[PDB]
Amino acid sequence: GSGNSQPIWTNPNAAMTMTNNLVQCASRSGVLTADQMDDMGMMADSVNSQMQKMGPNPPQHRLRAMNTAMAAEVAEVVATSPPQSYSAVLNTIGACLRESMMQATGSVDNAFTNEVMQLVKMLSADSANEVST
Repeated sequence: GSGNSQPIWTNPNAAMTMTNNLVQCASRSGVLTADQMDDMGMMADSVNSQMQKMGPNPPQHRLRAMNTAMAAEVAEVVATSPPQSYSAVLNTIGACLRESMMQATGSVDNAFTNEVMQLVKMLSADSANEVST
């Protein structure tokens, strides 16, 4: 019996690993602000809270929502960026997220990093085009 969509959300310790690695990576980027690096902290806090609400043996119907949940909360950090710094901030997220994925246990699959990246950008790019900064 095989055929279950188990990417990386298959172990609390594992999933929380990549989440922390993301924060630690971006905190040492030199790109983010003092606010943004702390904003990611409360973001990660939110992740492990809802990750425990995922359930034993994470069902894929939760996983298909969780990637969007993360993305939406990561988008907050990026939405705090001006158009000048946006690209550098996004670059950090897009890179560290991939790194953190494999540094957890489940390697870095393109699909998950794709969903996250796509959604983060889409949920972050709102009217950040014309501005005094």
